[PDB]
Amino acid sequence: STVTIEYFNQKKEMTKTLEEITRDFEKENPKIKVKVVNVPNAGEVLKTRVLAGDVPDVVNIYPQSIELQEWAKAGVFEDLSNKDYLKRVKNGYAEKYAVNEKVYNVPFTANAYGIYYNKDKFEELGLKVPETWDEFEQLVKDIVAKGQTPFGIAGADAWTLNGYNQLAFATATGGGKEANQYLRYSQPNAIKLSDPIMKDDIKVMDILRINGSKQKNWEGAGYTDVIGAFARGDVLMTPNGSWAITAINEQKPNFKIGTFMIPGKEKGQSLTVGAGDLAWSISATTKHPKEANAFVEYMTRPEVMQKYYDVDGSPTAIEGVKQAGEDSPLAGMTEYAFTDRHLVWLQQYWTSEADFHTLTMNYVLTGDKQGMVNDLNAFFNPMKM
Ligand SMILES: OC[C@H]1O[C@H](OC[C@H]2O[C@H](O[C@]3(CO)O[C@H](CO)[C@@H](O)[C@@H]3O)[C@H](O)[C@@H](O)[C@@H]2O)[C@H](O)[C@@H](O)[C@H]1O
Ligand SMILES: [Cl-]
Repeated sequence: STVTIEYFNQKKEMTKTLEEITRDFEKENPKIKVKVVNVPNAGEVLKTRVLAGDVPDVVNIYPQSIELQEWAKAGVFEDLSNKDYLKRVKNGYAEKYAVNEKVYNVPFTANAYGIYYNKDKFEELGLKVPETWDEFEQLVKDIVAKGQTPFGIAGADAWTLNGYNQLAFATATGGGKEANQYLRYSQPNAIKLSDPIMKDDIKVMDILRINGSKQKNWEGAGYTDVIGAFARGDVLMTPNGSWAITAINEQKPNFKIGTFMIPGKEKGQSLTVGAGDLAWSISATTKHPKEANAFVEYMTRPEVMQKYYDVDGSPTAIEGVKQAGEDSPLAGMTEYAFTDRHLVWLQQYWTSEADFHTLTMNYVLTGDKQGMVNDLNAFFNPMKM
């Protein structure tokens, strides 16, 4: 009378560690087994299963998503508000994604977005982390003229740049609420190529188009390709999120990594963006409800969470977990974690995000401003009614 449950993982960089933590939990609960299910196109495979009443027992679902918000409200996930382990979460970080004042997702860690950069290279080239858009332009051009490739872009994998272009409007208007007031809660067809906002977005994106700025053959490079380039010193920087660090450390790079926040028009305006990263919610219809809380309770134990945080490094929201000094790789992208400088993903209030990813990458692969401005309105007009 052993009972198997599914945990529906969407965090791929971290599968080998999550499988280990799972074996340690099956070893201490010898009457429980746990399927770790990592599928392709998880976002969608999960959307199918949920409409079809087949929700996996524990699900890794990102807590700012519409899907979560909708499904929470339609009773698909258990109310966790009045669980004990939930007390081990801090920064009122469960309640930052409450739905009708009820918590439905334990957000263990929270991700962030920024540029990764080779510290050793930058040292060798007399170059410094940038603090204005202008300095950042001039950075990229200074690397080109010193014979090296500034950026590794994953031109097949449009999502890697979602956080970038968000941060572009974000720093461009003052923050998240303001960006969405520009893009989303404005009139239909509002977004024009002439808006000063729109002109800054394009200034910030255009940094990724500076002549000589991307690696040979980037247009078909994926995540892992770019991760390999950065790791080898083939490229000096890559815009991406805290989740990549694990994959970057795997390839055993021969230089110390830094990160930085994408900057504003002026000094001190920089931002990062992100939300719960390792974040779990429990089926309201799981056949085995007690086992599912046992898995989740386990993940909150600070000595278990340390095993995970030691491989992944995204900053964590659980009590008792030694965080790293400011000499960490992620030190500069996650400095401001859990402050009013860590915006929640803009797509919180959107109906989807694929078409945003796409139009971002398309601009970097085409350079077409009116086309991108048009594409922005084509994406947001369905939402404004
Ligand atoms: O960056 C856009 C993405 O950021 C947030 O997701 C965190 C998540 O990002 C990556 O995961 C994948 C890899 O493609 O992206 C989609 C989610 O849009 C997932 O189906 C897929 O696993 C990293 O691979 C993960 O390590 C990390 O957890 C945000 O939650 C997403 O909505 C989206 O904005
Ligand atoms: Cl989507």
